Amino acid sequence: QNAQALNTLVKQLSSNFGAISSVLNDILSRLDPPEAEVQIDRLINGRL
Amino acid sequence: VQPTESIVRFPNITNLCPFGEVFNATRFASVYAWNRKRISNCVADYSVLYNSASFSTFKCYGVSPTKLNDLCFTNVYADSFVIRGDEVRQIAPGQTGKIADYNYKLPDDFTGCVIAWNSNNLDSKGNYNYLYRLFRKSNLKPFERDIYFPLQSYGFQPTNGVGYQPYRVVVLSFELLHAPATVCGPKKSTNLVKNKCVNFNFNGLTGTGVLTESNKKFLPFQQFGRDIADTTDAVRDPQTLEILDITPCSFGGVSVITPGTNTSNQVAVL
Amino acid sequence: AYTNSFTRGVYYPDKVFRSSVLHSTQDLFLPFFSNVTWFHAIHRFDNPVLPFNDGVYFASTEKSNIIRGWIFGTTLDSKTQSLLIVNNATNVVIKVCEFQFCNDPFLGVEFRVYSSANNCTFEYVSQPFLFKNLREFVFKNIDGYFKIYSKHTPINLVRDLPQGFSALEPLVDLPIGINITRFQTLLALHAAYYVGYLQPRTFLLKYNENGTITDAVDCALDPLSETKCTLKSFTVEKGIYQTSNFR
Amino acid sequence: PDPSKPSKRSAIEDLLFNKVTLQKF
Ligand SMILES: *[C@@H]1O[C@H](CO)[C@@H](O[C@@H]2O[C@H](CO)[C@@H](O[C@@H]3O[C@H](CO)[C@@H](O)[C@H](O)[C@@H]3O)[C@H](O)[C@H]2NC(C)=O)[C@H](O)[C@H]1NC(C)=O
Ligand SMILES: *[C@@H]1O[C@H](CO)[C@@H](O)[C@H](O)[C@H]1NC(C)=O
Ligand SMILES: *[C@@H]1O[C@H](CO)[C@@H](O)[C@H](O)[C@H]1NC(C)=O
Ligand SMILES: *[C@@H]1O[C@H](CO)[C@@H](O)[C@H](O)[C@H]1NC(C)=O
Ligand SMILES: *[C@@H]1O[C@H](CO)[C@@H](O)[C@H](O)[C@H]1NC(C)=O
Repeated sequence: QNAQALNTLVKQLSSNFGAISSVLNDILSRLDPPEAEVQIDRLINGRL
Repeated sequence: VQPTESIVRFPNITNLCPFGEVFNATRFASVYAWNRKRISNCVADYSVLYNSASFSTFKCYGVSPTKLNDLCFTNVYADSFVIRGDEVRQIAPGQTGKIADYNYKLPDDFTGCVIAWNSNNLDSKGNYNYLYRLFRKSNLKPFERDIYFPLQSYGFQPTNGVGYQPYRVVVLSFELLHAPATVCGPKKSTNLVKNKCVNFNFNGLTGTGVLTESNKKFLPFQQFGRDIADTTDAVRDPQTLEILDITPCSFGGVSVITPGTNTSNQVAVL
Repeated sequence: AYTNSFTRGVYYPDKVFRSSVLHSTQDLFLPFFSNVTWFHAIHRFDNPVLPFNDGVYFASTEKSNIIRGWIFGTTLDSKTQSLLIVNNATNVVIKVCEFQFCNDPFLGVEFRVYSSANNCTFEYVSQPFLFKNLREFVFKNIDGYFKIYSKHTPINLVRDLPQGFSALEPLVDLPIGINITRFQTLLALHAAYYVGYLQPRTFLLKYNENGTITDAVDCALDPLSETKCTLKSFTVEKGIYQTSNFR
Repeated sequence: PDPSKPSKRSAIEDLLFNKVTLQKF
């Protein structure tokens, strides 16, 4: 049970949650601040 | 543990890209019959494209300008065409218009730089050689050539305003595929650094960690490996077919051992 | 008209390496235990322009090299560009142009396959690849490019495909931009082949410690396969498990 | 406990310890 919980927590890190991509660096290096803020907000909400 | 250096590793390519072959092209294929020029096995400074003469629109949709240097792509597609001044805005992801829905539509997730500049001194007459579609019942698929009469000729005239003025537009379509990259740009491939927390940037594979010798039995077409958690663990160098392990820079928690402050103020750190 | 597919027609989904891992992915494969259309182009001759649909499987064993290439296209005429591949003992010819074919295209052992070459866009030349060695080729149209796989291995049963597993390796990735709707095998005239079809299916890919795909599981084959896919394992213990939902 | 092993366990303790099953950045 402990191992499965940890595995689920690790695997959840690769979800888009509606954003363009699940990689922070790509969003940082592909978008302007005004939209990147929204994308990062969405991603951090999901991870939280 | 903070990064200590900055490593750079790009394949054994030094020849300049034929960027001027399509950027300085005498004739540009019509927007409805646009050509797709594939550039590979070359290195070129994208700053010269950023700051070329008479350039008015150099925007990277899905890329950051001046960041293309540290990013190498397997193939770069150069789409050369001429449209109106008001039609340059339509060459972008998520944009709608005559060109964006009749002749040349970029994908909504476009990863590339759209380059345009005024060409009223070259493509003005009405210049009845450039043509754009004006009618269609639906929207074009991304990167598709579609060939009242829908195909209406351009009324490109020197007396026409900047909106109607002819503009040469070049689209650089970057494909970041798992195959080794060749369109690398101005990057001096640094020495392979071992046992140091360094930023990888292996042909633009952004990351950081410790690089050591690797013993994996890679297949010839495979460029990088992965772990059970879908985490990159090994990368093959583009120049020499050697794979290197990746270990993230060490970290942890810090705790302080202290007695009562009423006794003394000597502390120990773990 | 031998009718079987067994467990052949699985390629490496991507160039990503991985070792000692049980990975599941969604991609267009040939469904397991299906049946394929056994063919004999020349018995009497027939070279129908079979539809491309989503994907096409192909295999054959021969030594006389009667099979020399394929003819891909959308309208299969000179109105629009069509794809041509020719396998000769010297090199390989790729010509994707607006080609005007005749009534019976063939490689004269001359060029009677087409009447004129015009509006040529893509050309490529490399080492040649083409009565026991199977030569399987998976033809795919993904993201505006053309993809072909390859594998060579000897089999002593030519009329029927055998059992066993042999993963296919990637060969080419041609960014042609051609739309493909129908295709037809091209033969040289001075002849048995197969044609399957690819469908969106979920597969369980087992990767060896050397990075080789040694086993596969067709998830939607049967309830036991669904159970294996749910548990992400190749062995199922005694018990009762919930797999899916019914509506 | 048997005073002839690196760990001063018992036979039952050793069996129990053996009968159990066997990133981070
Ligand atoms: C999968 O990987 C394992 C490694 O963990 C491979 O086992 C070892 O493979 C190497 C090379 O394939 C073998 O070396 C060869 O051994 C023969 C024995 O006569 C020798 O004549 C050759 O000159 C060469 O040194 C090695 O023996 C082998 N180890 C064992 C214990 O068998 C395994 O072969 C890999 N599997 C596949 C299908 O590649
Ligand atoms: C090449 O480009 C330069 C500056 O962009 C320009 O001055 C020159 O006329 C061009 N040559 C051509 C278009 O042949
Ligand atoms: C098997 O062959 C029959 C014709 O005898 C056909 O109707 C059926 O669709 C085939 N099954 C598969 C899975 O292709
Ligand atoms: C032989 O192969 C070459 C490939 O380089 C091809 O151009 C040619 O048409 C083939 N046939 C003959 C008779 O040369
Ligand atoms: C290819 O032909 C199909 C016809 O079904 C058409 O829908 C599609 O837009 C065409 N694509 C290109 C790139 O010509």
